[PDB]
Amino acid sequence: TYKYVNLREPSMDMKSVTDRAAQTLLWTELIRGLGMTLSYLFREPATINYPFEKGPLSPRFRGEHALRRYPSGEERCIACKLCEAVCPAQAITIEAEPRADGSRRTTRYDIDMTKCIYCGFCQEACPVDAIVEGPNFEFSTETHEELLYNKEKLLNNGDKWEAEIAANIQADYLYR
Amino acid sequence: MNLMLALLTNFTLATLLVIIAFWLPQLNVYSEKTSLPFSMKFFLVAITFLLFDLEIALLLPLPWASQTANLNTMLTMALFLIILLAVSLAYEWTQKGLEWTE
Amino acid sequence: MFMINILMLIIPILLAVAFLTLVERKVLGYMQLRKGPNVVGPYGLLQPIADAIKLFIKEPLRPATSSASMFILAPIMALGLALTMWIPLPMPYPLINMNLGVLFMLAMSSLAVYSILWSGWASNSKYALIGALRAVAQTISYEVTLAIILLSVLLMSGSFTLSTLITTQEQMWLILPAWPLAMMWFISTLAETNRAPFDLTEGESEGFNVEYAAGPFALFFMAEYANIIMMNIFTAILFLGTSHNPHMPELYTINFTIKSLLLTMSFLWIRASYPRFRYDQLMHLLWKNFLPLTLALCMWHVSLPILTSGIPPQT
Amino acid sequence: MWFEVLPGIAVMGVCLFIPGMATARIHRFSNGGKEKRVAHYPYQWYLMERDRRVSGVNRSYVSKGLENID
Amino acid sequence: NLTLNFGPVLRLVMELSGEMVRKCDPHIGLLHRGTEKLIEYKTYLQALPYFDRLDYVSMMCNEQAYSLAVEKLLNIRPPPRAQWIRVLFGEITRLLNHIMAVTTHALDIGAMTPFFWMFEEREKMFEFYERVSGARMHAAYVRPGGVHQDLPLGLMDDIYEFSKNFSLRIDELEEMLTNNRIWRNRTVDIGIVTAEDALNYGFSGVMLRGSGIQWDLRKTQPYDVYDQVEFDVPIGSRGDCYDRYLCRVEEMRQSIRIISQCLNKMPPGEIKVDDAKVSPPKRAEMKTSMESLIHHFKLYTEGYQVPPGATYTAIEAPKGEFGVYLVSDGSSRPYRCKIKAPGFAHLAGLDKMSKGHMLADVVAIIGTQDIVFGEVDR
Amino acid sequence: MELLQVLKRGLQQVSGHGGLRGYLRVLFRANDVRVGTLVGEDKYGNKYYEDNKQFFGRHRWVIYTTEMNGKNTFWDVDGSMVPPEWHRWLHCMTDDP
Amino acid sequence: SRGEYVVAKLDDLINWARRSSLWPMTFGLACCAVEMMHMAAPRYDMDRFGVVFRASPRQSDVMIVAGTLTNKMAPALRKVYDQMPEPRYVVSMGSCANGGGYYHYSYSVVRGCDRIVPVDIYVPGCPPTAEALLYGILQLQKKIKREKRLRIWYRR
Ligand SMILES: CCCCCCCCCCCCCCCCCC(=O)OC[C@H](COP(=O)([O-])OCC[N+](C)(C)C)OC(=O)CCCCCCCCCCCCCCCCC
Ligand SMILES: CCCCCCCCCCCC(=O)OC[C@H](COP(=O)(O)OCC[N+](C)(C)C)OC(=O)CCCCCCCCCCC
Ligand code: SF4
Ligand code: SF4
Ligand code: SF4
Repeated sequence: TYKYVNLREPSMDMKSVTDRAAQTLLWTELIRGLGMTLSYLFREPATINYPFEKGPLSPRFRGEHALRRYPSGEERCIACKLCEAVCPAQAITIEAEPRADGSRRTTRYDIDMTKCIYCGFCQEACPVDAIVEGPNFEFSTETHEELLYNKEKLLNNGDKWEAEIAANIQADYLYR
Repeated sequence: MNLMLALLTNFTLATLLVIIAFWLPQLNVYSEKTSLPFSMKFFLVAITFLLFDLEIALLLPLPWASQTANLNTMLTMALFLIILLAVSLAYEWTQKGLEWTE
Repeated sequence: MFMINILMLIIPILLAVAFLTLVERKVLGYMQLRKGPNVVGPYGLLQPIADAIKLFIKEPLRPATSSASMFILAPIMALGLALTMWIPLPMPYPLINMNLGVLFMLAMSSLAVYSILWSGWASNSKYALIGALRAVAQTISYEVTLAIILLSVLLMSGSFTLSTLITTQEQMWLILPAWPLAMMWFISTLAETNRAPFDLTEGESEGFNVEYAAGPFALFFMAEYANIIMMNIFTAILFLGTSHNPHMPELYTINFTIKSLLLTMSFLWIRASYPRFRYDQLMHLLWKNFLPLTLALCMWHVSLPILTSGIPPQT
Repeated sequence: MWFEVLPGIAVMGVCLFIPGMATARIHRFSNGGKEKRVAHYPYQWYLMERDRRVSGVNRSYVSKGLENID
Repeated sequence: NLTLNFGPVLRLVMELSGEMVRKCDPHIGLLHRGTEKLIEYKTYLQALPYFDRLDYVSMMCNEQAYSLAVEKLLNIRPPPRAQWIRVLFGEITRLLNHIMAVTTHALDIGAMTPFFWMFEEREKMFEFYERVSGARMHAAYVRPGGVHQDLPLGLMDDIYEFSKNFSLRIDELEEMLTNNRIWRNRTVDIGIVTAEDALNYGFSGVMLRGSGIQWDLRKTQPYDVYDQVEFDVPIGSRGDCYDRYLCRVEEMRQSIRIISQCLNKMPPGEIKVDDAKVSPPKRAEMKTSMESLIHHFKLYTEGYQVPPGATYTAIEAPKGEFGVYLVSDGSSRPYRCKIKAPGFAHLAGLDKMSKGHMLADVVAIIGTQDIVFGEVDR
Repeated sequence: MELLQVLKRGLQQVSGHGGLRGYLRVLFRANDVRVGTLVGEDKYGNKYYEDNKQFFGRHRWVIYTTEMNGKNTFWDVDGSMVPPEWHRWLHCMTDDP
Repeated sequence: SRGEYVVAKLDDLINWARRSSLWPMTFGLACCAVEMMHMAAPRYDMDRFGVVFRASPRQSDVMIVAGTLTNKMAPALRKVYDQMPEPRYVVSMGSCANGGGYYHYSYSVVRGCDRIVPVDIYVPGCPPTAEALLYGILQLQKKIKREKRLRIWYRR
């Protein structure tokens, strides 16, 4: 089915021609536009008072990548490289070896945050919920080198944001 | 004497602001930077404005002209001038003179 | 005491211009569901001061100009004439009480077109000069209706004195008998001042001051914003005359000022509501719509006093 | 809210109010408490110059009534 | 004539004769990033985010086109709930694109106020994206096999509350543009395309319906569940910018009409194909079952193999016919992924549409073609 | 009348902030003088407020501490000064502070 | 008082003016320009901080590189930067301008706009949310507030 948007014939009876003459000479339709913006002057603006007010987000929000731990302090990451193999931007670099106690852990875990496309595929592919994207979105830096995270920066983010990452995962782990 | 003193202030003030606005910036000492085809339609609009302007000069004294005892003569001449000004507009209009399409 | 009088006129004009930028940015914001400047100072009152300081300490931009002397002449002419168009205005008593005050304002506004023309030459840019020619063509075109419309309203006042428009309107605003002229006069002031919907000089993807950035650009901005206020003050005196009580002059100024602010606000109101004309379309508005009607209403307003026995006094 | 636009409007109004208030008060200060004399035509100027001579002082805004007559 | 190099991401090299435009020569490639060559180095899941970033105003309609193409080669079918979510967010996305198209077009020719009214609506629709995917724009949410996750509880009620008021927002936009004589002067009889020229120049979308051609892939070649919704196709009569503007504004009203039916007819079930060799299993079963962990491991390292073949799958994206010619060699990475951006054929016809018009009309013509250079250059 | 009780709200904001000094401090630090319910204060001194009659987006806000980690933040406030536990409540990722 | 104190207050005044009238020239090259437009939209209303929506390059104080910078576009971006009157700052917005992002390994993409122009603030994201960009503009304002142009001149 379809409809015509602009296929109407204007009436030619004297009243309609005079109604159109009044519109042309007296600018009636240009004065409705003024009425529609005078309306908005007396509506409350939609602006929020950032940074004291923030824009609403959801538990799924994808922000700064971070590395997590078990409740015992042990790292969750067991150097499997599934996140590295799925990163579309090839932003993750991992190296690993047997830790001093025989465990399987990374010696390198870098994320080039200027290559990352903040897509969340890594946290989808991780079988142990080690690498996640936290809720932080305010980490702008003044130099390009501060955005090349290594394992210490990512572990620091996890310790720094675990209280909020854990509650976001608890709110959304049943949808995934 | 007031008008002469009024014009002197306005342009002297404007002159002072222009020069300081050119020099006040030149104290940051910034680093050294180290880095038409004639259109006949624009001419025609400029000429047409002139000829209409000269007609307006003849119409300007109308407020004083309506105080005379020969109103029958004055009103005829006043309407004659305005009408002839309309004829000029009608002529340019019908000769595609007011168009902008090449 | 006269030199003090001039400063009591010049300085408040520049402060009115300074805070018109703030009022324009908030009014547009609230019609756009925004807030406008509200951080720099309480309610943005310090925003104009921040912009002024920033502009006047920014790096000069002046590139190679072929007429450096003409580069300095344009802002001086633009700002000197903008302040000069205020001296005959009755508010209610004029600074310079001229017998031909109305003609004086037409004469001075017909010279401000040189600032546009000289700035185009002094920019050494063939595409800036084309922009100036378009801006000049628009301005002089709408000066034709301003003079003919103004001449038609003086045939009911009887003289070129600006103070006699107060007497003429002592019973009734001239807008009631001359609202057709007020409609065209008002839109002419928009086109004359190069304001939306007639600001094709700001067709970013579709100005002659580009060669001015900071400093002199700030002075061109003040001249333009000073003329918007002056034109809207002229409109109020001409079509919305205020009653004058000789023993309470300040009553006139309060009422007169309120009218002149509302008209200035309506310029912002209009800028927020409409798209802009093509260059040819705003020319066809003048030559093929306004000019035919203005000429017809000039004939009518010359003959109307004669046929009703309502010719005004010469003195 | 829209009334937050008013403080900017208030400053404009005061600034635009000063020129017309200042002129009215300066004219009365300079003309003995009266309006400045308007002389648009040469007859009005002739009377103003006649008042300047009649004034005794060289100022035309000082009026002499029925006390200079005998 | 006068040659103007209107540099920048568009570079127009025009040849002006007075105020008229005698020749318009768009120079593009200022946003060419080699997307098609990069996709050949990615698995099929890895190439999905590249499609959010082609027509970056209609992100989730680009994903659907890629997903329909890979699904066609895979020979699978997304589950019914996944198709209603894909048609629900296809129309939310069409509202996003048409707000950006009409209002940016209006802002270019002077009208700056409707941009701010409607970009608050875009801000609320960016929240629907962020509540299903976690990203405001580049969701990467529509995937071969269905969608990544299910709608969170409370979203559909929030979509309903937004949809009640949106017609009133369109009516305010029409109070500023539709009858405004200045707007009609900028658009009426500007950039007229004959129905035969439009077909031969490869036009699609409202570039055809504006000229009176009765064609819409959602109705002639339906995909997902568009055959189960009821809506009307707006048709122009003059082929000009004004009629194309009225088609777009009317399509927003029909999108709200479809959104009303998706919300009522949303069925239960799963949101990705119950085939763990194509769609990854749930994390709960990836951590208990040996098969699931194997299939999770291989779908996120190697990816799913796609049978050899070649498909040209197209949809009625908001800009027009968006399609992909996707060639599979049997491996887990695409062999070739040619992307058919509707704007590429439209912008190629700017020279024809600009003949006999002034310089300021070129701004209105580019706006009526709804050009985004993410898809033109790829 | 509604006109009068609009001015009541304007005055009660002066008292709701603890006087004229508090009213001015919030006006210049935060450019807002609304009064809301105090929901809690964190260990760094940030106070968090709430007003569910405001439209979504402006119904929760934080008045930042004037000193955090040995840095004077009276005029220099940053969005990253919100600790993670309150970050979740302030961005509406949850309803429970 | 001491000369440093007097010249430190003038530094504050000019620093205050420059960060209270940051007029940006936005190079809207790709999707990151949409989020830049959302920072001007009503919800964030960048114009309320003094940051006008869009200034001409010759009136601009900060350049926002928002999108992918391709080799074909690189010389054009440098020319606009060279024509910016000083003081001039550059904000790199998004992964493409930061380091090439998703197209880092492409034959036709500049691997970060900081190979063409100097960058003052890097805003991470793909795209950064309109709030993240705003947080980066407010960080540039804090960076202007810490300038010591007159102190260095005085102590020269
Ligand atoms: C006995 C009585 C005898 C005397 C009677 C004398 C008067 C009779 C009535 C005359 C008709 C009234 C003339 C009005 C002017 C008509 C001008 C015209 O040509 O219009 C058509 C023109 C052109 O109309 P058009 O573009 O549609 O095309 C007309 C011609 N055709 C169709 C062939 C192409 O329209 C405009 O002028 C619009 C200009 C843009 C306006 C944008 C700003 C709008 C702002 C609105 C607020 C204005 C408030 C003004 C009040 C100010 C207060 C101080
Ligand atoms: C005598 C030489 C002329 C200049 C006079 C000083 C003006 C500059 C200071 C304001 C900017 C400022 O200081 O910024 C805002 C300040 C707070 O700054 P802060 O965060 O504590 O500064 C931290 C240290 N920094 C800046 C080095 C990083 O707010 C205030 O309380 C200032 C409000 C009162 C201003 C009164 C101005 C009166 C002078 C008017 C004529 C010039
Ligand atoms: S979010 Fe995407 S781009 Fe960033 S590290 Fe994870 S997989 Fe790579
Ligand atoms: S973060 Fe997860 S997916 Fe990546 S190597 Fe560690 S355990 Fe494997
Ligand atoms: S960083 Fe992301 S959003 Fe920005 S231009 Fe690149 S792909 Fe688009």
